[PDB]
Amino acid sequence: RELQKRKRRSSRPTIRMPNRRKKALNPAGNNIIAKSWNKKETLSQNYTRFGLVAKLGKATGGTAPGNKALLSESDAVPQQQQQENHIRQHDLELESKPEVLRALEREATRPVEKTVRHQSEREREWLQRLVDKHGDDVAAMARDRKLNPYQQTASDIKRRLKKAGLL
Amino acid sequence: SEKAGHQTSAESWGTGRAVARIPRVSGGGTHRAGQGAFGNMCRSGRMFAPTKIWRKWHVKINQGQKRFATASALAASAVAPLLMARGHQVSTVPEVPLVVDSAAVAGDAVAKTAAAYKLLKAIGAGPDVEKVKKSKKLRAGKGKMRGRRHRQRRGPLIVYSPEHDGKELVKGFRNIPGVETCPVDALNLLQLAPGGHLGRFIVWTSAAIKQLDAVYESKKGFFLPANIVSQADLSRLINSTEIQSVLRAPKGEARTKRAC
Amino acid sequence: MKVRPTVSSSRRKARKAHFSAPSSVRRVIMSAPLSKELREKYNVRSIPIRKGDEVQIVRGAHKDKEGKVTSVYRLKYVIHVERVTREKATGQTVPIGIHPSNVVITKLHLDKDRENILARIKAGREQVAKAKGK
Amino acid sequence: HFRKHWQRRVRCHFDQPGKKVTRRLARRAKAAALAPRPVDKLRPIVRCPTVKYNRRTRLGRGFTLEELKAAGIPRLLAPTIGIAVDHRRKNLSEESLAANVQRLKDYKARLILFPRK
RNA sequence: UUGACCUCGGAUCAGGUAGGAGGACCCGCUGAACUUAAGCAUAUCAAUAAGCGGAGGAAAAGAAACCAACAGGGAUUGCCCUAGUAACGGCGAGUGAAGCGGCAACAGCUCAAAUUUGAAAGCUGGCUUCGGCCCGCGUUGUAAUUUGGAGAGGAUGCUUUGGGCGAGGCUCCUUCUGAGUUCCCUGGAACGGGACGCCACAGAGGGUGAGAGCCCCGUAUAGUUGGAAGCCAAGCCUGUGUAAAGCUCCUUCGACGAGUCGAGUAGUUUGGGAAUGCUGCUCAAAAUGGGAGGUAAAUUUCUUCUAAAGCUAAAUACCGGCCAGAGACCGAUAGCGCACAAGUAGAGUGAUCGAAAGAUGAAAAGCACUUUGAAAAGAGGGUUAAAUAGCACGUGAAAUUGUUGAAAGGGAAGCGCUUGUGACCAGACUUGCGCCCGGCGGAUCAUCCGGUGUUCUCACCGGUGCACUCCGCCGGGCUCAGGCCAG
RNA sequence: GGUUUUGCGCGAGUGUUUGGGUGUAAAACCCGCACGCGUAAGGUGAGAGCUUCGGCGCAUCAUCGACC
RNA sequence: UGAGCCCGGGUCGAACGGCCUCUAGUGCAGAUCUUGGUGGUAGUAGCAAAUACUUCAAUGAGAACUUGAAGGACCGAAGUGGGGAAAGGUUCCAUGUGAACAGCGGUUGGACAUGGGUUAGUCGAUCCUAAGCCAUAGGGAAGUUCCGUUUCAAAGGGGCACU
RNA sequence: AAACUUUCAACAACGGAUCUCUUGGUUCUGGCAUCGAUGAAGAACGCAGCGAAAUGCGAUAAGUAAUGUGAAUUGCAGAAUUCCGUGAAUCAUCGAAUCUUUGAACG
Repeated sequence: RELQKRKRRSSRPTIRMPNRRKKALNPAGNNIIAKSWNKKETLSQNYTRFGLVAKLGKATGGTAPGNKALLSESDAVPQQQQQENHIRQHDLELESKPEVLRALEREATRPVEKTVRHQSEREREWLQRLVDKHGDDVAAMARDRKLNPYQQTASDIKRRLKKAGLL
Repeated sequence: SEKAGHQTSAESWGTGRAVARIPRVSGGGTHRAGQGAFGNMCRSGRMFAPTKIWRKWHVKINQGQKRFATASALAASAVAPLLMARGHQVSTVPEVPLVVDSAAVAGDAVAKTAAAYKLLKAIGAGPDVEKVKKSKKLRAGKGKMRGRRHRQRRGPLIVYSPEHDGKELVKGFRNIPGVETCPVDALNLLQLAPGGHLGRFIVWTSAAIKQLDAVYESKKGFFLPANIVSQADLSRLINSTEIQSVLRAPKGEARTKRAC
Repeated sequence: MKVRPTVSSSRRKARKAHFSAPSSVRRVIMSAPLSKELREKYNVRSIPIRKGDEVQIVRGAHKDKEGKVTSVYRLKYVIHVERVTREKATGQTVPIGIHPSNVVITKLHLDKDRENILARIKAGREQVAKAKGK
Repeated sequence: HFRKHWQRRVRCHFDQPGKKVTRRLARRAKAAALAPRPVDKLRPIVRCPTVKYNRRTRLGRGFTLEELKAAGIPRLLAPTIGIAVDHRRKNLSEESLAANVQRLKDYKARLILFPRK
């Protein structure tokens, strides 16, 4: 209170704070969503146009009429009606409509490069010395001590030779 | 403020002194010393029953009664006599439930204010528009100090269909004084019965009229109320053949000759 | 109707800002309209007043008195037009404070800064005129 | 029942509509960052414990490791593609396992997964 | 003799760090009484006020030694109900949760217990040519790997990849963007009244000599000029080392926190002697272990977790800080003590206590000059729309006082009813209506025809009707009705 | 927080406003799941009111009942 | 009927009222009520002791209490004297004013306004310790901080030497 | 008859009510997170041509540098500005400086 009275009495200017916000309220960039997002609509209204789902949970109230963004067995094992011990781990082997959704499906299905990994210069030399001395005997290469000092298995040596194209 | 009249040190002098038993400020070097305090009768004292923010400012009203009132407000808006009784200049407009073609209000046809003003003049809502314009004058009282400087009359209310008319007519009608715009799916009794008085002049669109059946068919737990009377014309009921055939003969006249 | 949340409609705050404005702000408030000949020449409606301008008073007791601006007294929101004066008791002449909103500029004091001011206002006016036109 | 000093602890909710706008803007902020993604995470279907409520189902915290493996979704990828994982819940019955496995396959049918980079 | 190590010291040694303020909200310690009820005492106020210590934009809590008894749930936090329920109390005054359930928000992790042992692989300095060098710390353990709904090691086969620029973009400031000063009247001054216009995604607000959308600042929407710092990012350069990572399988392994649980006791606390929790003291553990719960179900079967190490955003609080927007609030004895050079003047040794006090005028145009007075001032004269606005300054009530005008007064005045005198006044009235003659001035006389509107039989327009009919005036006569007091 | 009476809505149901969704944005409009409170047939005599003049008999009271 | 309502005349200058609903910090003769202002008492009580004052002239608009001179009285070195400590802070000097204060007046003043005035190697402080207090070593205390003052403190000085 | 006491009226006083106004308060809501040994909060003394207070600043002292704007400040006096310009201003912004004695206060 005394500080506030002092400021009103002082000749120093008032530091008007601009309305800056920690989190942005609209998408930005050069992607499909940012180029189709309408700033004056709501979250559900924008997603309904996109053909996507905004909330995967339970509906907690009444929505607008047009809203579409808020959602033999011998062994008798229930899982038999669900099928189509190791699975893929970095991707999923996944199998009239709005423009945004159709554009999104095209970006997800666009073929991309892989950037195949090569082998080091010394690794090729170690492999080449192996094929020079033992030919195509992976079992002999594994048992060699001078040329295979890390005692790698025949299966691992065979796999590396295939990647190098040395059979 | 909770501390108004309390941030002082006062104590009653006692009973044996020939002065009122009221707390008095201690000290001795000011005009304030020895003055009464802490009382609602005392200058610079605490007020009686200080106003508190917990006062029940808002009122809980049944949704059924809210929808009943809106239905009554809409029905009274179709009654021509009630429109005049509420101060609306309805004399040059036909078809009191005035329905304008949605083709003349959808798109940029009305987003220009000059175009929106022209449409109101053509349909017959004109004289109600400059009625608001000529009625503006300064408020009487301290409301001027507190941000309510002027007051004026209400004009026509435009009810549209946002999904057919396109929500762009709102900006056309925004600047015109008195003219208020309201979507069909969300009607306001504060806008339908101003001041508690029924009979507001409303100009509809063709799309809004079609949607008006759908909006009341979608309200859950609400049906259109059934009145307690079927015919509201008392003259027809009393002067009907059924009633008059079973009545007794009159026992007198409106004015009776006094005998003595 | 005001829409942006940063705008205020308070009478108390508007009167405080107007009467406690700095000198730079007061220059904008002390603007005067341009004459009809100047409007069709520069495509500019108004401009802040300054010392060199020539004005014609169009409101007040001085009906249609013309003269050159002599002082821009920003501290009391008044300007001093030459030969628009009143005599004190002693007979010494003192200027009469005229508000810029009561005058119209007939001749404009020209310098590189004010040609830049007129060009910027014209650029905006022609931008929207063609935007509204087509 | 005012034997204590209640007047100094009285909370008035005059910010009820203000907080709702703040909550709605926070939900919009999440959609701004996660533009194509939903603002929530997929949660399983669970049964309420008590005999009073055991005839009704609701949403749980996250999916069990067993029912995540039966669906065909790796553990370390599930929190990354918008699936909540709960390592504390056990199945204990085929009925809970089947219901949540089917829920996951329905989620996989509707999914659009973009290339990594 | 010399030299290590350990421990402890010096230095204005090289580089750092803490204290104080603020304390609205937050984390702890400590800690009352007035009051309420009851023979008394416990209880209640209250696990509050005062006092002390410690943080932030939030803090705290937090990923079960949990809830449950279920067809199960699944870190923490908050709202709603649960619920004035359970439970504790002379079952007084009273006190008083929690699980489930609907919702807001959601996020998971790091160590200690292992040997890198085929290579301390780790890090603080300070000298630099910024290439790199030495001094040390440390094996009484710094890296990588693992953290018990796990994991390791091998084998096997798929799958996965790291750095540097970066156009441009978002956020925030910043420049510019509509229309009457047209004519008349009142007025000192139009921003008032009348007329004719214009703009409006702008008729919010303010100023300008009196109520201004168009006189001015701004107001609305889209753009547009320049800048700031964060974050994102199309693309472009590169990458590498037999380097890392996810899983699968198994004739191999799988370390999990002690003066801590617990028993006894004292104080305090809770709805909670299975002690609800905490603290002090005495004693002092375990490994198919330990904790909690369910259960008469025949023995203590069954269920559910893993304590004594640690980190973590969000939903939540906010009388304080930087701002911003509002009100059916108050309007100078009100509203904060303070609308003013107010925590000021002033009082007290001190801790502390603590006021009163806004308004000339649109513009000082704040009265030149003359005269009387020692002066203060007065009178002329003047400014102004106004001095019946002269800084003892908007408007200027009452108490109280002066002058003038009228009246009354042999020890109260004032009050009720009724005349009279004197002064002073509001009404009422001024003529209307209708007949009979005369002079007129004009065709909305009756009827008929056509069109139109309606209440479908009533009207209105146009024509015919160019005068014993109809309408207004004037000059006479008469009737009626007209104010006050009376016979 | 209880309680009595009057008006209003719906009525074996009632209560949108913890919250969510729109909005011209503290207004107004809408409602998915729980939740609070309440709920899941006789004889005789009088008796308002009907009557086809024969009788039919509301509510409520008295009595004999029936059931839990 | 009444609480009240309306109009006329005067003053004034910038906003206000009727109708119907909504709302409340909504109606005063009292509370030895609060704040402010104003009366009768009343031109009344009263304006004390320190024996004591008088004449001419000057200043000044104005002189019992301002000055010069003269007279009559007084303090009587334990003073009604001349200086300090403590305390006060410009009251000290000159010029000017007379709104307020000096319970009459004032031309006078410790009043008001405008200027001026305090000169040190030797006078005091500055240095020393006294009764006594504080820090450090340590030890209590939840803590703000308390004890402790030479204590089971590595606590302070100085010298010499063909290097 | 006057004087005195009382009543009313007009004018004039005393006093500051009433009406009107308000760069103030009070309450609610929203965005944001920023004191200090690089010396804070508080206290003191200086600084303007003419200033006591309030305000601003610190011996560079009602202020310096930089950026923007674009022609003032004003109570008086004195300088300006060439205006076709690194440039007035008790202007705004603000990233660089100066920053007396103390005060956690540190020879």
